[PDB]
Amino acid sequence: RYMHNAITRNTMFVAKDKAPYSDELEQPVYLDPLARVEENKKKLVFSDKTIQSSQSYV
Amino acid sequence: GDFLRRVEERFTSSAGTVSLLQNFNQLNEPEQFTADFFEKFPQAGKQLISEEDCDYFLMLAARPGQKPVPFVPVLDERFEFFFKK
Amino acid sequence: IKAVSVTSFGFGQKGAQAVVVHPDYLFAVLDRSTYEEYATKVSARNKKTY
Amino acid sequence: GIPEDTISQVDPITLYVLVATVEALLSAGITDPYEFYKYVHVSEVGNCSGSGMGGVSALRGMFKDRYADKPVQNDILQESFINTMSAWVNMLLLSSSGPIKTPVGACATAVESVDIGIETILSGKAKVVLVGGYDDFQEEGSYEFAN
Amino acid sequence: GSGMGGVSALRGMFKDRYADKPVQNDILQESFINTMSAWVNMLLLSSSGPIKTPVGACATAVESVDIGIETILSGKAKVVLVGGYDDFQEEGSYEFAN
Amino acid sequence: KMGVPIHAVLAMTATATDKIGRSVPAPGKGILTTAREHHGNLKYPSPLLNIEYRKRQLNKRLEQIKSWEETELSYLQEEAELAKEEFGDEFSMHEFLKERTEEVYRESKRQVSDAKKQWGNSFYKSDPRIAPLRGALAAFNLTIDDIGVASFHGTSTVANDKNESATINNMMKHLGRSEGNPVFGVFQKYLTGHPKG
Amino acid sequence: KMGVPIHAVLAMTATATDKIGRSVPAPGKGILTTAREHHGNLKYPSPLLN
Amino acid sequence: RTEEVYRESKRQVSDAKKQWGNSFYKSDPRIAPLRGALAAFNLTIDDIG
Amino acid sequence: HSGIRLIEPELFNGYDPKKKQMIQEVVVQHDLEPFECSKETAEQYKHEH
Amino acid sequence: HSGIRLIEPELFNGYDPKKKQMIQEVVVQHDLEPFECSKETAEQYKHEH
Repeated sequence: RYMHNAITRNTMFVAKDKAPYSDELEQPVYLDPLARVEENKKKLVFSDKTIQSSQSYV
Repeated sequence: GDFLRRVEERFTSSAGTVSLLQNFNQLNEPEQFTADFFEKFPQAGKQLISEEDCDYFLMLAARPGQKPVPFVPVLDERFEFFFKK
Repeated sequence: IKAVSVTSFGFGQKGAQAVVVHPDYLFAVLDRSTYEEYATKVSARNKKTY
Repeated sequence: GIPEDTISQVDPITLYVLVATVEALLSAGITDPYEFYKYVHVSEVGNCSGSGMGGVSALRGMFKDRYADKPVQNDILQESFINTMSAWVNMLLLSSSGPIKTPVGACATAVESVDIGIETILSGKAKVVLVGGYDDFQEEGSYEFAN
Repeated sequence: GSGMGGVSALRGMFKDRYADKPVQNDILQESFINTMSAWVNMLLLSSSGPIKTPVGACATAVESVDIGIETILSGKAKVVLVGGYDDFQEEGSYEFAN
Repeated sequence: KMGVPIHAVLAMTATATDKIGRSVPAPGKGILTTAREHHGNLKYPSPLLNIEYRKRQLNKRLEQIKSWEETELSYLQEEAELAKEEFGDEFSMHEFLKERTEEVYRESKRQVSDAKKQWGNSFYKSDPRIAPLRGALAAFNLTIDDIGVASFHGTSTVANDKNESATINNMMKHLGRSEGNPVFGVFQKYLTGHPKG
Repeated sequence: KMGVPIHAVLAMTATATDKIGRSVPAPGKGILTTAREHHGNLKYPSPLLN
Repeated sequence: RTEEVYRESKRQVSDAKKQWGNSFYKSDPRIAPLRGALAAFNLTIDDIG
Repeated sequence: HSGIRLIEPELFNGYDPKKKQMIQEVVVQHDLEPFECSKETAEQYKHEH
Repeated sequence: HSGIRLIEPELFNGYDPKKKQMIQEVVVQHDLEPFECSKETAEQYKHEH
């Protein structure tokens, strides 16, 4: 699906503009080896509930 | 004595101090003099002869006007020059 | 000094970091005989390199 | 779909590396790069690729062009590099923090990069790593290969 | 491996030949970055261990150490030279200035 | 074994890509990730840091390995007459054993060294609770409080000299340096310059 | 675990430096060393291959 | 500490596996690398196509 | 127009292998005609000649 | 003469930062004086001008 859409609309490569983390989260992700992106609004973004969460070590 | 002059010259640093060898006539019994001397220079008992103090040694061993050395120090083109003279 | 950090930064966001712990803490993992036997060979190599 | 800005700025070979990388990830069934971060930490998506002599179009610019004082982009030297390609890759697609390395085996450079990739992954340093090679043909390179 | 080693030869092949100054014929073999370790093995080691060559232009001598470790611990090699090197020349300085 | 001068012990080394941007010259704090770890709840501290726990584990694994090896040496007797009749009518119980016994030795040696590297060298490689920069030293029973110096990149530029300090401070903070135990900054680039490569 | 297409499995990979010389462009057989092994006596074949 | 036990058991599991199937040859001269690489997959040198 | 073919200059900023450009070090023998230029350009010309 | 100092040109083939050399694209306005040259050099001049 993606390839067909792209090769038709010349958007195979979509340049990223903002990182998955936010500037206020760009460090706290770096220190947690378990904080990983969750998805919302059809976007894969880092949150705060994922950083140093108490449930990612069950 | 001229060799010990280089030894002490080596193992000392910015001293301007007195040499333990003031008169070579002290060497008329070296057996004890050197033995006590190497106390003021302990590491000379463990650091190897340096090259600049080795070629100097050879240059002593063939200085003119001196009785030829009673041994052979090296194997070079001057081998007989140390072997026969 | 126990250990030293070495961080260095490059263009295009290729930075890196090294950490150098003192040699002594290595020698303490190994028994006496090996350390003493290694020391002798080191001494020999030292004179040879000198 | 590369934005016209980047096109106007960077060395042609970077275009090639990007258009390769995107459809490489596609060939991996990856739609957007960030999908990796759902299963792996950000510091574990490296890029162990690198050119043989990439940037020749910019090396020309900084050596033989400026000597002529032709109108030249100011910061060309940041593209004359060889890690500057993987730089653009991470800057535009991955935004990751995994191990960047950059081999140069000019002829046999895309295979040694794979060895680096393996010594990387098996070390646990990274769980995903782009690995490949790239290079551009230009005049000054061809003339000297001829001679 | 270097950061951009060979600048003296890159100059030769780009800005010198364009002037057709008398230039060594095979300069391009030195303009490389692995060509240094090449000469090292050719003149000293004559070995066959793993040659690699990082380019981290500024932070390039540390990443080379990471490569050295991922190499050795892999058992790929038991001894590996690892370091960096680079040369200062004109065309490099002018562009750092700009 | 060669007898060379061990000048140092490279414990840790890593690299990193900083973050999505539009300017190559600007650095970032990607290298911080050498120290990220997990801090949700410490009621049960990771027993893997206690050097004696790992010591007794290594011990009990080594006794297991040596018992395994002494068992396999006994196995090798029967294995000879059970696999020499079927390769050659002659019975080289001398050379066949002097081959396969020493192979047993080597395959025991590898397990020995693997247990050792699993419990002392890289016992942390799969754990989030042990940041790399900690476990690296902790191999030597060292604390993060013992990185004495930090040889800074320090290229006398505006952004570098602040970013480097920022990363060092933050990573020494996350690892829990004892407060008031700062690392010293040495800046050879003042004296030697910046050898761009 | 991601569910991606496994196109291949890189089993082996190595590199090598060929031999002392005076000409960079000439290659050599250094890469051969990925296959060197020991062939003294095979009465007891290495049980580790089975 | 129970789940830590799980992880430290998992590492030993994977280490034994990589010691006996992945890289069982890394320390042996009798197994040339290019052979043992395949032999991990129960392959013969006769199969590099 | 794809694959190994003769090099097409429009892909290489006018690099025409038939007319590879070079500059020749040549010493003038008769002073040229005076031409107008800019201020700092004239200054650089003087300083470098 | 050691450590960070002002750049000494004899270490860099006459690179004098005070007199960094550059070439200026300039269009002639009056034909120069005819000068003698070699055969193939003349041919290249003609082919490239």
